Parts: sequence; structure tokens; C-alpha cells
Amino acid sequence: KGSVDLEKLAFGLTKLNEDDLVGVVQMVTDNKTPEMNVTNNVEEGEFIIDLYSLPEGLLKSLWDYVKKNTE
Amino acid sequence: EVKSSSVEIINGSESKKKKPKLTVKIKLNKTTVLENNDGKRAEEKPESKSPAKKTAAK
Repeated sequence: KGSVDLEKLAFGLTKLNEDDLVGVVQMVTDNKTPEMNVTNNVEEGEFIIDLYSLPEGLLKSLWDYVKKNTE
Repeated sequence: EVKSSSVEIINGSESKKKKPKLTVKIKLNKTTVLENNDGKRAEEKPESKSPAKKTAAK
């Protein structure tokens, strides 16, 4: 994978434990761009975030993270 | 030498492929059944987005 499989990214970050998925939600909100479609519902405690609109910089940083966190 | 009147532009066309985007709902670990830790309590009912109906238009 030279590029990021957006499917393995999505399904890879939501399968994680607290420390891992929290690290995910913090990276996406820290560098929140006008493209990425985030919706933090604090009631259910969830980040409904569209990774498809993440820049290459973010979806690579997140991929590297969640892939070494799962594999 | 002279380069001359070379290189014509190419007139292309659009392609509307927006596609259903792959969104994900990352579930954060809120106050559930877990080990000995105290959670949170609501401050008050603020009603910050309180709507209003009309003022002067008879």
C-alpha cells in the first residue's frame, strides 16, 4: 500500500481500543481541514468523520497509526 | 530559430462523479460499565438556542 486504502483506514480505526481510537479522534480534530466531514456527537460519544475528504497528509498519518495499531 | 505559432489548447469536458463518500463513526469510550472511576454530571439546562415568534407585523 503506497496509497491509503480508505476502507482499511475506516474499519481499521473504529475496531481499535480506547487509547488507540482516542489518539485517532485527537489527530483528525487537531488538524481539522475545511474538506473532512467531522460530526462529533458528544451525547453518544462518537466522531462521525468522513475520511474520504481528509487530505493525503492526514489519511497517511492516520493510516500509519491505525495499521501499526491493528497488525 | 523562430518557435512559430505552435501549441494549440485542448478543449476537454466535465465528469460529475461525486460518489457516496466512506464515512466512519468512531465510538469513544464514555461512562459505561467499567472499572472504579467517577463520571460527569450536567451543569444545567441552558436553552442557549431559545427560538422566538414575531414582534410587530399586524
